[PDB]
Amino acid sequence: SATRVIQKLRNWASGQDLQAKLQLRYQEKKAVTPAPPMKRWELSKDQPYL
Amino acid sequence: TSVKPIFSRDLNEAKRRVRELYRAWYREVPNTVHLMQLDITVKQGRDKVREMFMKNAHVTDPRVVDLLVIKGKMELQETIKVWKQRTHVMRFFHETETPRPKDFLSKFYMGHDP
Amino acid sequence: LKKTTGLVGLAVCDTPHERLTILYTKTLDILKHFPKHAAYRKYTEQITNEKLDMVKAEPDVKKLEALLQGGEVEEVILQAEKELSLARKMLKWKPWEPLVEEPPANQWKWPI
Amino acid sequence: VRPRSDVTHKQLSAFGEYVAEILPKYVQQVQVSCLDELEICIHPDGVIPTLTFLRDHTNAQFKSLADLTAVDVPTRQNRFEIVYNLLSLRFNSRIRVKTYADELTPIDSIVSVHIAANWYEREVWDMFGVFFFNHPDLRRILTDYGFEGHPFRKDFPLTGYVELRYDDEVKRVVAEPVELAQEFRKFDLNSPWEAFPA
Amino acid sequence: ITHTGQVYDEKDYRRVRFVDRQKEVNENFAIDLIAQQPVNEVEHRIIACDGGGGALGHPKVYINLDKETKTGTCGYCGLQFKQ
Amino acid sequence: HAVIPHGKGGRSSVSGVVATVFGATGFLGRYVVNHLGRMGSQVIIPYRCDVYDIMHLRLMGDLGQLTFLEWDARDKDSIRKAVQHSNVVINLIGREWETRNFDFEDVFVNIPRAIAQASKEAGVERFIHVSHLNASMKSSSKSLRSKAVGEKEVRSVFPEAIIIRPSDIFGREDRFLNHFANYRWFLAVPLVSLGFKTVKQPVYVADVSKGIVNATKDPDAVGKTFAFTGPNRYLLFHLVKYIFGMTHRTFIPYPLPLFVYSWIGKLFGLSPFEPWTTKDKVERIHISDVMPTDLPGLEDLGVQPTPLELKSIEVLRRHRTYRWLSSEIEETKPAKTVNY
Amino acid sequence: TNMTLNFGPQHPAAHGVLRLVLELSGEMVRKCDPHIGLLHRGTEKLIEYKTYLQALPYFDRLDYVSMMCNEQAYSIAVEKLLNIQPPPRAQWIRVLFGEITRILNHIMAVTTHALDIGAMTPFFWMFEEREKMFEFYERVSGARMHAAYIRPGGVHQDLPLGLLDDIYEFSKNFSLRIDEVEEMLTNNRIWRNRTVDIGVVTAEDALNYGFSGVMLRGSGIQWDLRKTQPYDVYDQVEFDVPIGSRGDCYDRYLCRVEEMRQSLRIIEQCLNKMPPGEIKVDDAKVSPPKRAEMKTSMESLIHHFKLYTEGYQVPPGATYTAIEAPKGEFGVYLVSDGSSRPYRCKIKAPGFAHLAGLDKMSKGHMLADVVAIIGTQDIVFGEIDR
Amino acid sequence: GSDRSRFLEGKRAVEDKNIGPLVKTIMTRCIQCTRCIRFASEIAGVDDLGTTGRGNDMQVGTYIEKMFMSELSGNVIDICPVGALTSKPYAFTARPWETRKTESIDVMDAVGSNIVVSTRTGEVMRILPRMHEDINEEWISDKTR
Amino acid sequence: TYKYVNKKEVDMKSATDNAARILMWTELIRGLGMTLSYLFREPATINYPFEKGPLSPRFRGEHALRRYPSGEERCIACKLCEAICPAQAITIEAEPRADGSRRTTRYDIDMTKCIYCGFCQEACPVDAIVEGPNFEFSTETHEELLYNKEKLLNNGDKWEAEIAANIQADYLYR
Amino acid sequence: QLITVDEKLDITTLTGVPEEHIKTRKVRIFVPARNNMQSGVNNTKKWKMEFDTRERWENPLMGWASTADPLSNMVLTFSAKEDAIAFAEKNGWSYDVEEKKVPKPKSKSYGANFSWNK
Ligand SMILES: NC(=O)C1=CN([C@@H]2O[C@H](COP(=O)(O)OP(=O)(O)OC[C@H]3O[C@@H](n4cnc5c(N)ncnc54)[C@H](OP(=O)(O)O)[C@@H]3O)[C@@H](O)[C@H]2O)C=CC1
Ligand code: SF4
Ligand code: SF4
Ligand SMILES: [Zn+2]
Repeated sequence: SATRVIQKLRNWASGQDLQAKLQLRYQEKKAVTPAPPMKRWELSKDQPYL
Repeated sequence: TSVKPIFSRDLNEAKRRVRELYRAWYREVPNTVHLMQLDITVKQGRDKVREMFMKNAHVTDPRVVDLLVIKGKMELQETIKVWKQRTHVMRFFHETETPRPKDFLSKFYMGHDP
Repeated sequence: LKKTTGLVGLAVCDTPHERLTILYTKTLDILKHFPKHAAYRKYTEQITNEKLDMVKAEPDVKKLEALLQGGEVEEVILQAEKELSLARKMLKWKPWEPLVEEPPANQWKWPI
Repeated sequence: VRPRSDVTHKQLSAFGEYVAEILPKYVQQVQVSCLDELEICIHPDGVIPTLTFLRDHTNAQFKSLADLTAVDVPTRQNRFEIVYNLLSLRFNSRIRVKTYADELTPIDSIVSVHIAANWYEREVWDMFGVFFFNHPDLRRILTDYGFEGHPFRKDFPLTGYVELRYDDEVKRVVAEPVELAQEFRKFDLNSPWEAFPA
Repeated sequence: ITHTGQVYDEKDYRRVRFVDRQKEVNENFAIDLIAQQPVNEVEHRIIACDGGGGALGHPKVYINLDKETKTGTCGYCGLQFKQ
Repeated sequence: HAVIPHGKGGRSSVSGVVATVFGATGFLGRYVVNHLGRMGSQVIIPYRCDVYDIMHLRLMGDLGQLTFLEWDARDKDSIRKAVQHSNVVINLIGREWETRNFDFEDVFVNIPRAIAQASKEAGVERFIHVSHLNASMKSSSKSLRSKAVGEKEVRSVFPEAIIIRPSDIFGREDRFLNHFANYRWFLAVPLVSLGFKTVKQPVYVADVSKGIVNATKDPDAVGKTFAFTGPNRYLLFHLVKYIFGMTHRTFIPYPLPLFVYSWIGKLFGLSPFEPWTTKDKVERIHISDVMPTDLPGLEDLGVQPTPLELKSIEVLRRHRTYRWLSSEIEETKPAKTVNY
Repeated sequence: TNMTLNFGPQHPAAHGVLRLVLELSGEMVRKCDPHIGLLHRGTEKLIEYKTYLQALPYFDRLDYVSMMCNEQAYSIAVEKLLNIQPPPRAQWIRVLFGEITRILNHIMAVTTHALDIGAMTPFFWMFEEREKMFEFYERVSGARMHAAYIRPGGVHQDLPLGLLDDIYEFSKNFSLRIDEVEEMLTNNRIWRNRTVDIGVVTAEDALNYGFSGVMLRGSGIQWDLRKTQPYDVYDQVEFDVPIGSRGDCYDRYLCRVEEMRQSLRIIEQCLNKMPPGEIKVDDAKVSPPKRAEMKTSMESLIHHFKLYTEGYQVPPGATYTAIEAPKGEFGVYLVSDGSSRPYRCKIKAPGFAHLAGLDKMSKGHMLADVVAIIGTQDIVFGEIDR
Repeated sequence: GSDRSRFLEGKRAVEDKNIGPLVKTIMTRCIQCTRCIRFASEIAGVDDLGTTGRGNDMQVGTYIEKMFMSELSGNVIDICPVGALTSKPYAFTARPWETRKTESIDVMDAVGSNIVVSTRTGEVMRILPRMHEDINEEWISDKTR
Repeated sequence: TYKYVNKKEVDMKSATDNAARILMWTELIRGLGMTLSYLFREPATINYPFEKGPLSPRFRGEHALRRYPSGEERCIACKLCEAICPAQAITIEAEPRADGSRRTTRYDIDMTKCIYCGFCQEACPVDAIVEGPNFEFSTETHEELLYNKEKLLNNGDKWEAEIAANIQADYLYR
Repeated sequence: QLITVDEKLDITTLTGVPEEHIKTRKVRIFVPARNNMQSGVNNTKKWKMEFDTRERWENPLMGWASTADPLSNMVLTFSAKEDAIAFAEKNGWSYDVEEKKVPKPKSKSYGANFSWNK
């Protein structure tokens, strides 16, 4: 509930759409290790780096 | 019997350490009474030191004496380093608490369980 | 070759195979003084011998990293000299000797 | 029923023997509990040696000290049971090494082996009174500056012996022997009937 | 005054408290409220007493209204039941 | 009517003394409530000061030990309900400056009478009335004389009513010691007869308080007119200098006729806000302490007096400077004692 | 004394109560000796005198920014000792509220970090989101914080009929709120300076001083107890640990913003895949009987009476169970005799180890640097003091 | 026993009677364990309490209402494991977990029977027997409890 | 699965781009835009006295003792509310009322001792002690916070209508 | 090398107890008996030593019991009589041990009471 102009000032100043995500909620023997050595973690496929 | 030593092998050596701590405290009492602006007399405080150092005069075992100074030394550090604000130091003097009589008749007159 | 290891403080060690071969051969040497049937000597000698056998066998560090695990090769170097330090320490400690003393009776009985 | 994985119970048991053989000298009892954990029990003298082997052994790297604690079994001659819980980031596992220390028989300090222990060892001295030789700076951490007595000892009263209030006459906070206005009601809870051990 | 008639007395050293501040006591004392409750007549020898509302009542108990001589009283509601 | 004393002796314990204390907010008062509260006694503190000021007294009393009642001296009904349920009444009502709506008679004789009068109607076991030391019905200061007038009257309203008669009191927040120390603002410190021939014997506040409290719990004191005095007398000269000594501020004792000086007191007295000096105060200051020949107070009532020098350091510390704030009494020189 | 200067207990900069007796040559810190125990309260001794269920509320208070995640650690521990495990729905719940709680902690840690640095608008932006989350707690437990919802045998009561939907609307948007903070701090020409290259901790040193948290992860060591040793159903979800390089205040921060992001990925799943079922073990022996049952069945009343009055009666044993609380590894070593009340319960606090590191982190640093480093350790004095 | 119940059927109820001024018999509680009928015959020679009837309405109460008047009477309370008949003076003054239990000696009679005085918040709430093989072997007099 | 949060040519275009970022404070201006944006958003605050932050039925709030519709207080002094209270807050002593029924002579919840866990709400078999909705009971004096049976029963009578509605909404869940 | 001490470990000086509660407190080492109410014997197994009971005066404001004795609620549990005696000696508390009294064996047989003779 804010005039689109004022709302725009918001979106422009912000750079993304706040309208979509508003602040107003509405209605011999083997040496034995303790356990098998951990496999090194895989690079995340969806974003390996930020 | 048959007990492993902590810091000294015998009461004799242990007593050496007590002497050192006494000196330490003795030399420190005046400073504290000034850096904490305590309302006590250096002489008075120095007697307190004596009190404590003798409250545990009865200990005969070397191991117990050694821990006692370890603990004593730790207390010194704190006091010397202002870590212990007056409230902490004056507590030693038991200034606010009302002294309790140890006379039997006295206790009888006041407490159910003496 | 790599730019840097994931771990912040660790720094890339060039000639890693040579650095490992130096450390691994040293440990084997120190272990040579341990009592003959000493448990630490037999166990660690077995682990160290397998490690350098692999280090000598593999000329590619990336596959070397896979063969003896260790994550980055630099870590394996740190683990080996850490072990070299303890091997020297245990010789002084003499852990192979019989138990210092039995625990007091009922010392380890938890239900109480 | 918890999802026990026998795969673990065995591997950790096997390590427990491994350590027991590697250090016959200090290990008194090694046991794998049902939760599936492992606890190597060592003579107090083996504090330095057993830890160091675990911190720096290729087949058992136990780099971080999760915790250092001291249960107090008053019945036990050696009152305290210093317990050190350690974690292996590499081989992924945890082992607990527990020793026994009496009130005036100090334990060695492991600040050398793990500097994490610098604080926990001060915590054990303050609460239980065990002393740690070769500690860089052992001094009360949690208790008040002038506190007398070691609090977590089973023989120390919960409420304690001293409490603080502000006194106008002396215009300063002042200890007094504890006087409680509703004593801790000590409900007896143990039932006189046991449970037939499974 | 109150339920169990608490009467800090004219000579007590505690009645001092209410000076300039009233005491907490209860109207519609319960002691008389169930006595004001009619006797629940029943046909059966034994009857239940959920307290009224099941889960929102008392653990259900069965009362033996077997003797007209006595109207069973559920130990929880104090409700007398007239056989 | 009584309360068996149970407990170990500290807070959260019971002693069985329910006591109205009308002027508790005072310097002496503060101390009276302290011990009474420490002992565990039930204390009813009548107050006409705002609630914010009465807050300091709340903490020394245990939960439910202290009850505060709204009370007006002119309104007889307020005194009536305060003593309704008390068995001990202690009267510390006093002032130095005759206020617009309360005269020395009122604060000392008129009011303290009505109070004990009601207390009797109530049936309080004992009443303790406090009047200044050396209080002749003919003494120069209207204050002292009026106080004397009271100690007589209250007898007739309340027979066998203890009458402790304290000297000027020594304590932190006291006037006797702070007043002189505060003469610093004044470049010169006037002293009638150059501070001579007015030997004075101070008494620590606590000693007075403990004494008063002990009275409440002792049958020996009935109709007794105790005199808490002190552990050592002093010519006003040493006192003044000593003070300035601990305060570490220069001293210039200047002779000024009491005649002219009574006028200076009049000047401050003129001031609307709590005149700092009072024509009467001036006179009282010079009124020489009387020697002791009356019912012994301290010691007699159970507390050994405490020398002034011992605690002076605490009372006069606030008046020191940045560095002087770190000096202690034993490196300092204690002044001589003149019994005269 | 090199002008020893107590950081002081009352200081907005010092979270809660921290006397840092510091000797500073002018504006350079030579040595930091943190003092602790200003909030020791006895939590470990008090528990010995209380039954297992009446000691659950103590855990929420141990580190109350992370109210529930702490409760899960005791839960797990008591469940292990009893060899009982919670029902499937309860597990997902605990992971649902486990993560919501991680966000709550990170919003606390990142925004409170900035307030000490001097940026004040991020705190107000995200405390509104926090507020909205609290409301989840309240509508599930009854309390905004200090819920007592996660009990030793599952959660206490099923989610209200409708919560999941709202834990969605919020999650659907929270991202933008993290994004905003970013446009304000991640690249601020000034945040970086006060944070970058401050308190760098090596990888070997971090393991040695027992850091075990983001503090390790920030130095590049890959360890998330949630992936290495899965607890509850954190195994069935899929998330990416945010490892860091050039570990320093700025890098770790970025890691905490990234776990806020990854937790939204875990929350989404939990909402998408939470099973129909019961929320507490069916063993009246360990879990209290339903109130309809205790009011109609004798065995249920007896089990209700004994459970509330006496207790679980855990079998004798001892366990150290550690989870990945938002701060780091939170573990309870719970020694237990056969009695209904515990014998010992040392709480390992991610924080006792981190503070100790303050000395080895803030060396040759200015007064302002010390303020930044206390922030990058998320020190909640409740867990440290216990 | 069992975690849950399967008795979806109805329960029974018996009729509370008067066994005297010391024992409150809310006997709908009775598990027909016949320890009372034994004690009342074997330890004490009262031989009054008895079983009456058969089936699920066997009620162990005096057929005619004659009070159980005898010394040794209060022991029935201690010996009935169910709380069917319990003590009428100590009806609802306390609950056992709270009671702090101090072991002391009977002074009412010269047998010096051992007894445990159960005190709550500082006033005695009950005195119940504690076993002494030689003097009072688990029983105490009606007077001293 | 892991991820690198911060793991990382020089061209005029690039450099000129970077130099402009340092020289004209481009990113700093970016931050100002964000705050200007919210300045235009609706504030989330509520008039506290006039509008109240929402609390759902399980909110624990302030203790109250309920009564049966007939008028008989629900508590039957089983005293396990005392047993399970974590803080030792509830003190109960009882005696048989003349009616012969079982009632509590004294029921004292020390609210300053109470930590509002809500277990008492849980434990009661007759559900006599409930966590009432009211959270606004701040008191000038410490003694007022200590509550005897008469205050709690009075608290129960005042809020019974809402307490009944709240228990009505949440009992199926329990 | 170990040193010799014949001094009974007394550590009263390290425990940190106020002087009054070490010289005026008598503790009794006893095996708890069984509430006659229940027939279970699992609470009559371990020895316990309990400090002497002290003042419990009524509180004036609320009537709650109030105690000035810190060592009142403390009851330590010791598995054997010897170990409990040791705790009293080194802590310096006075002790008065009570021997365990266990039920004597009693001969029972269902057939015996069926004897009309007796
Ligand atoms: N050194 C000394 O002060 C000495 C004092 N005395 C006597 O001992 C008593 C206590 O001394 P001290 O405490 O210093 O005196 P204060 O000047 O402190 O006054 C004592 C109390 O009386 C109350 N009071 C004063 N006037 C009135 C009034 N018109 N109506 C109701 N209450 C009033 C004051 O309360 P409020 O301010 O709130 O109105 C104050 O709390 C005095 O009466 C004094 O005569 C005797 C010898 C020495
Ligand atoms: S003893 Fe108790 S239970 Fe067994 S029968 Fe007699 S009364 Fe019924
Ligand atoms: S539980 Fe409910 S009923 Fe039983 S006592 Fe506590 S309140 Fe009264
Ligand atoms: Zn009913």
